Amino acid sequence: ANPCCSNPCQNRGECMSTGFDQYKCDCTRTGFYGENCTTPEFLTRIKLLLKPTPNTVHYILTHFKGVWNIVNNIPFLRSLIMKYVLTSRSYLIDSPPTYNVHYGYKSWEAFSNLSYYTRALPPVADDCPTPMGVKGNKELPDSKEVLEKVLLRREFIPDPQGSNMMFAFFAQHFTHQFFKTDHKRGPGFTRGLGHGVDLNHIYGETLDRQHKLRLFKDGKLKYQVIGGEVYPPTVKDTQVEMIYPPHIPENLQFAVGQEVFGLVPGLMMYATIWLREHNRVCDILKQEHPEWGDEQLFQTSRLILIGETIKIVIEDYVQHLSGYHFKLKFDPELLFNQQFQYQNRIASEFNTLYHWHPLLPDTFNIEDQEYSFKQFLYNNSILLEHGLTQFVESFTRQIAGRVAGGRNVPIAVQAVAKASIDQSREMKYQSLNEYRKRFSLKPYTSFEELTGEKEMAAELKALYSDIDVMELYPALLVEKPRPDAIFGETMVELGAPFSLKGLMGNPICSPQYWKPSTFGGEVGFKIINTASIQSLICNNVKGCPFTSFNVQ
Amino acid sequence: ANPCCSNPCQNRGECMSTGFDQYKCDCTRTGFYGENCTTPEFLTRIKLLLKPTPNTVHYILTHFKGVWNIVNNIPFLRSLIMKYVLTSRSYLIDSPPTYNVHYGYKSWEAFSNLSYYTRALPPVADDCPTPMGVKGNKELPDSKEVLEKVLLRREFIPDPQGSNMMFAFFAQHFTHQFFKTDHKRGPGFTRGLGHGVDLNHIYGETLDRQHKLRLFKDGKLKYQVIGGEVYPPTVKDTQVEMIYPPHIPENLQFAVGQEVFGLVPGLMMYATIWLREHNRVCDILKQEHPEWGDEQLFQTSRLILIGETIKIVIEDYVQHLSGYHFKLKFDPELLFNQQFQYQNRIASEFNTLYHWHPLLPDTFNIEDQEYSFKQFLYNNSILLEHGLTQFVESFTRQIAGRVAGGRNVPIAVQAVAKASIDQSREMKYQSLNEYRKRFSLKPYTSFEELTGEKEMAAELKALYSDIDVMELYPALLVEKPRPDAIFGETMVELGAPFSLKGLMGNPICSPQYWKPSTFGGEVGFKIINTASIQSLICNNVKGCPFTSFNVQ
Ligand code: COH
Ligand code: COH
Ligand SMILES: *[C@@H]1O[C@H](CO)[C@@H](O[C@@H]2O[C@H](CO)[C@@H](O)[C@H](O)[C@H]2NC(C)=O)[C@H](O)[C@H]1NC(C)=O
Ligand SMILES: *[C@@H]1O[C@H](CO)[C@@H](O[C@@H]2O[C@H](CO)[C@@H](O)[C@H](O)[C@H]2NC(C)=O)[C@H](O)[C@H]1NC(C)=O
Ligand SMILES: CCCCC/C=C\[C@H](C)/C=C\C/C=C\C/C=C\CCCC(=O)O
Ligand SMILES: CCCCC/C=C\[C@H](C)/C=C\C/C=C\C/C=C\CCCC(=O)O
Ligand SMILES: CCCCCCCCO[C@@H]1O[C@H](CO)[C@@H](O)[C@H](O)[C@H]1O
Ligand SMILES: *[C@@H]1O[C@H](CO)[C@@H](O)[C@H](O)[C@H]1NC(C)=O
Ligand SMILES: *[C@@H]1O[C@H](CO)[C@@H](O)[C@H](O)[C@H]1NC(C)=O
Ligand SMILES: *[C@@H]1O[C@H](CO)[C@@H](O)[C@H](O)[C@H]1NC(C)=O
Ligand SMILES: *[C@@H]1O[C@H](CO)[C@@H](O)[C@H](O)[C@H]1NC(C)=O
Repeated sequence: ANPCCSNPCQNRGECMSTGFDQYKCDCTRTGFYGENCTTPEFLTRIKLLLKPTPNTVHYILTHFKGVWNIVNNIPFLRSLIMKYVLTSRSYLIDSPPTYNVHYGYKSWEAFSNLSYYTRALPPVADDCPTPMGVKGNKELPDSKEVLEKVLLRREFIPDPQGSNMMFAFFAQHFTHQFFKTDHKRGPGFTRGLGHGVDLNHIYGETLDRQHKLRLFKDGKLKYQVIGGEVYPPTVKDTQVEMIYPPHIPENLQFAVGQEVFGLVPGLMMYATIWLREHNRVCDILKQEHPEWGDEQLFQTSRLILIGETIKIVIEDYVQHLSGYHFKLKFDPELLFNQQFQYQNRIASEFNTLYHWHPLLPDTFNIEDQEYSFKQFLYNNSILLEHGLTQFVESFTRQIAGRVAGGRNVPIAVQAVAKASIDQSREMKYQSLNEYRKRFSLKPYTSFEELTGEKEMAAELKALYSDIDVMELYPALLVEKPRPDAIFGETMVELGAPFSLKGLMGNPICSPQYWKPSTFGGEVGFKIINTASIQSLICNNVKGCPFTSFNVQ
Repeated sequence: ANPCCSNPCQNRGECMSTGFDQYKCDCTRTGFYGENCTTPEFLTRIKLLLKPTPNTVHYILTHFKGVWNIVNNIPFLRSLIMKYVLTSRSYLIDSPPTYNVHYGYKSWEAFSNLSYYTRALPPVADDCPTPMGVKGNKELPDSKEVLEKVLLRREFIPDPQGSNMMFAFFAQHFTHQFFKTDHKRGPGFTRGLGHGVDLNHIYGETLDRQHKLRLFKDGKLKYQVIGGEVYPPTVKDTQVEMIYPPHIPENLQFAVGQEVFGLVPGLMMYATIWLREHNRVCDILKQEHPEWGDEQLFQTSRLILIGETIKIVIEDYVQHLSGYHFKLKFDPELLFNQQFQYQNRIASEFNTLYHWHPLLPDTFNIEDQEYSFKQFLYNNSILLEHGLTQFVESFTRQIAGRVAGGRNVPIAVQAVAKASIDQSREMKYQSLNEYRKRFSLKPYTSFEELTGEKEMAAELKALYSDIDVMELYPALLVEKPRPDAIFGETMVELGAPFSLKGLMGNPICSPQYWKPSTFGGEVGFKIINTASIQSLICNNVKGCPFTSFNVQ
């Protein structure tokens, strides 16, 4: 019945019903006017004609390597370009946040209730005739059918950008601090009330959990020593609740900030590294400040590790994923004379697009062994048997799977892929092409334009009939990749703005935080400003093994 | 022992210990350098030479009435000046917030824990030799002596700006949505987790309380009709928890958003008016949108009432308090091309300065009756006896007390004034002159300069010895007022930046919220942009009695 069901308002105009059979578009500050906000103002037509497409820009950033290495060696210029990268992404995210799974109009409940993931696009109204609004059939195609025909892996498809398992598990570990779906409430709800990079996955979401994980001496976290090596403490020692199957022995129930990180030894590898890093920064700070107590050493270390994480995520992780020859830079000062909101609300669509399970290999290869999924899950004895050094060496060599390009979801996690489809529908997501328009991308005009091939496209066409009815999540995994890239256009163009806010939106990047005294002085500040994935491993893993996010 | 105990860093430099008996000042972006950040950069010397004092600017704003009358009638000019008013206040508030009662250094706990009031100045460290740091005696003077000698009212001193009881109860009602101290935790903690103007004092702080207050028809709040007049519902009917003495009959236990508003009929008067306003706006919205459900009608009305509140607070309330001839303007668009953070954290010092109890008369005069405090408190039968119209007419006629200038705290609330003092100390507030420097005011050099007189000054000198040991709260109430004004310099220069962030920092003032469709279209938008204390009364009180925040 809802007259806004067909999504009539274009260019981020807002639709409002004005009766049972009429609507009105609010074109305020869109740059467009007219009934559906499709008539561009004069300056808008200029800006449209000038603005290059994301595929054009991507080409430039990934070619002319000779030029980029000149640019990278000129501080002033590199800073200027990075400033552009930061601000060109800015306009896409609503901050303060707006919609969520229950609210397709702005409300105080949607703004104030932090238990919701927010929504970049409002949900399709309950009384719309079709799942996408008015287009398509009364029901979407069978999710198991979509999954089997175009998502499940046949042969393992390796990532051509060379992403390795250090990368894959870093992605899983890093993102699971702000993707923490509260399944008791439903898929549109989160337990990550900090809505960003607060490192609750190391320190715990609550004060009570944090205090159970702390040593309360020298700012440090509790730990145990097994075979001369530092690991996290146990559940028995801390009374911290963790998720473990009943057959796991008490001595192998490791306690960390995030309750699910006992799921896979890969997560536990990173939890151990970051635990070691915290206590390392504690030693440095105590050295610098013998007059400091446990509480301040702890708090200042946590601020520094938040810094290191953002540093590493931008200059190593995102740097690898982007494929750019331009060297990204973590530098909060670049936004100080710009308009920017130092806040963030985690979007449901950010969670959804980040289900990068094709990354996972068919086996996990550590030293000379090849563990199946079944052997790998919930088995930290693997970590104890081989050690961190061997883990890093092995995972740095093992190639991860390609995410875009279709048919590369391992069958071991087919239930997760199927739920991504089912839960996206349950949360009433708009169509793929609605999300492309929301992020300034041209809508795809056929399934072949979407995939770049003919077989999966034909299968998708038999299932969905209309390209305007194609769904966001499956589309992301079948999209035509950029040339020799891990991702297609949609993943990058949706992911970048969400990411930007999560990283630069952190309070430590704001002017009142970004100064040496926040971090215990110039020594603490320098730990943030020199962090890299390589120094993280080198300082905290015996033998200082070489590491990287790509295979060699 | 802490080397930062003497507050050595000037001009908002941050102090950090570097050993047991050494410190370092972080002068980053202060405009100053050198050991205590007192050596001004070149651009700083210039801005210093140009920037006029607050007493000078205030003179200009409260004189040249003829000139202001020209300016007020030139839309472009009036807008431009309000823009400066808004932005000249910005640089004073930390946003994202920094300190709180437990953290004198920046930390994730202080940033993230919303149960704290934030702090404009860090607390004095526990191990400082004196309450103010290093100056003064081992203990501050007896709070009872300070209270009795310079705060307690002898004769009622009327406010020369003509503030009335409509103003006083509006102040109490409005501020008590974000000053809501959690006494179970301590004075530095709040129950107002929204930290601003969310109208939880009407709608309830929690969802469960909100649902108990709602009718779930037509977006409306529950109400009762007594003698043909609309009042809040009862505790018996709603199961909403309220604070009442045991002797209060069930028919008189009104249930409203804020649990303490049964305290005085003055608060209940405003609770009734806003209840009436919410349901009135529901009627208007239902007319515009017959297709809307209860939930959207409720949520949109709440957003509109948030809008009206901020409008009335700026253009009537702050307009009256300021004494300015320039006509202030509520217009979010004025900040859209400015750097500004749409967020707020309620400061402890803001709470402290807003204890405006000298406002209160010795008796409350309604029609021909005169109620004592004992007769007035927790007595809603007074509201029923006289009705809202008579309340408005009476409170519009009765003069309120002057707040600065000393000796005008009503004795009936002396226990509250003594607690303001004792709790400021318990929260380890820094000295008056420290807070003055923090807000770019010149420190006082004697008690006579503070008071502008000789008697109270001599009393204060015998108590405190050193002006640098004078405390913030008592100073506010004994301070020399502006000429025929209600407040002294310190009250205004501290209150304005806090107030600014609370009002303009609201999400509905952000670009993505500030458009007609947020408020149900142009009709809802207009309700916000035409609101006034007079229209609030006229739309909701029988007879449309004249009202004002000043006596006529
Ligand atoms: C960063 C990419 C990434 C990787 C490498 C990854 C690696 C793996 C992995 C191999 C070690 C296995 C067996 C799984 C299995 C799961 N993943 Co991921 N996942 C990943 C991205 C996600 C995201 C994003 C979610 C949603 C998390 C949420 O909402 O809480 C996720 C959720 C899941 C869930 C459901 C969450 C729940 O119900 O609590 C299962 C099961 N998984 N994942
Ligand atoms: C203009 C401001 C204003 C007015 C008119 C006002 C009018 C009155 C009034 C007149 C009938 C009476 C009997 C009181 C009595 C009190 N006020 Co005020 N108060 C006011 C500003 C405040 C502020 C600010 C606080 C602190 C509130 C908090 O933190 O909860 C306050 C707190 C109190 C408290 C302590 C609350 C507690 O301990 O939980 C009492 C008692 N009172 N107040
Ligand atoms: C945020 O929103 C959720 C969803 O409405 C609230 O959860 C509901 O809470 C009520 C009681 O307040 C329960 O009866 C419902 O069963 C809950 N629903 C779900 C889906 O969990 C939640 O309480 C809100 N949080 C806050 C702080 O207001
Ligand atoms: C915000 O800070 C307060 C003060 O530290 C926390 O309250 C304490 O919580 C501990 C552990 O839960 C209790 O044992 C104490 O009794 C509490 N103290 C006080 C003074 O209330 C509060 O839990 C924090 N909030 C969050 C979300 O972490
Ligand atoms: C300041 C630099 C950050 C801004 C990034 C903006 C643009 C970058 C360059 C370009 C491409 C990003 C690649 C993938 C998007 C998905 C997920 C991102 C993962 C990252 C995450 O999880 O946050
Ligand atoms: C956009 C306009 C708002 C900015 C105000 C900034 C400056 C105004 C003009 C000048 C003087 C304000 C007067 C008193 C300060 C105390 C309390 C204020 C009570 C108000 C409150 O409680 O918030
Ligand atoms: C792990 C694969 C499970 C497939 C079971 C369902 C069959 C539908 O998948 C079919 O299989 C082939 C895949 O190579 C493709 O050629 C067909 O296009 C596809 O329709
Ligand atoms: C856009 O406007 C045209 C006429 O201005 C109208 O026919 C059309 O239906 C509108 N769009 C949608 C999706 O309804
Ligand atoms: C757990 O890992 C060990 C290697 O340390 C392996 O021998 C064992 O089979 C694994 N357990 C399961 C149930 O797969
Ligand atoms: C300020 O610096 C001066 C020297 O510039 C020094 O003598 C003094 O001790 C410092 N201030 C304080 C409060 O110590
Ligand atoms: C309450 O107010 C009424 C006036 O309506 C008055 O008669 C009564 O005495 C008051 N009660 C108390 C306890 O003061």
